[PDB]
Amino acid sequence: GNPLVYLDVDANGKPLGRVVLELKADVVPKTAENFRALCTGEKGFGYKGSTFHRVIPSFMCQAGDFTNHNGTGGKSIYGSRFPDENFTLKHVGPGVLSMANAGPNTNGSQFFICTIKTDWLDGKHVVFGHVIEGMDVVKKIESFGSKSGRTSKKIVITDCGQLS
Ligand SMILES: CCN1Cc2cc3c(cc2NCCC1=O)OCO3
Ligand SMILES: O=C(O)CN1C(=O)[C@@H]2[C@@H]3CC[C@@H](C3)[C@@H]2C1=O
Repeated sequence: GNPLVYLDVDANGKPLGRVVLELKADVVPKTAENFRALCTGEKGFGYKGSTFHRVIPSFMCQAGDFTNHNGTGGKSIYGSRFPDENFTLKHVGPGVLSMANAGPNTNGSQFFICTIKTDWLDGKHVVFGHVIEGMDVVKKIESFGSKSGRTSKKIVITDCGQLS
């Protein structure tokens, strides 16, 4: 019942590989549907050709600001922002897919993939999926990050979509 979506990612134009994500529509259907639709681009906008703007090694890889490309932008398929659906899923370890926000009830399109357990975020960021394959691709993305979050190469989602 849960969608599988994919991100194909490159660094300075050179392909890194494919990340496949399960979206937990069974637990957070509104939040899963937002991410799913932004991967397909079927509302006329989405993640295709946007960047991972903030990458911090031993923490997470953040992306999804397709409007401003600096982490101050992005929007949902519902409107500019939508409520925190629930906090049932937890930041249990590497590969967890969660929503970036600017406080309670400010979910747009920005998201992050954890490269460690980020349990401090539990109850503050809505977890809505995890990495099914391509965690080696996430580590490659991670390697181009820095402690400050600034990336050493331009990391781009060159293509994305839905597998099932
Ligand atoms: C809160 C301002 N703003 C943009 C935005 C920026 C973010 C974020 C979520 C959003 N929400 C979508 C629309 C919106 O209202 O997570 C971290 O940076
Ligand atoms: O984008 C922002 O302005 C704040 N922001 C981040 O820098 C990342 C890490 C800290 C919380 C989660 C993970 C995500 C987020 O919302």
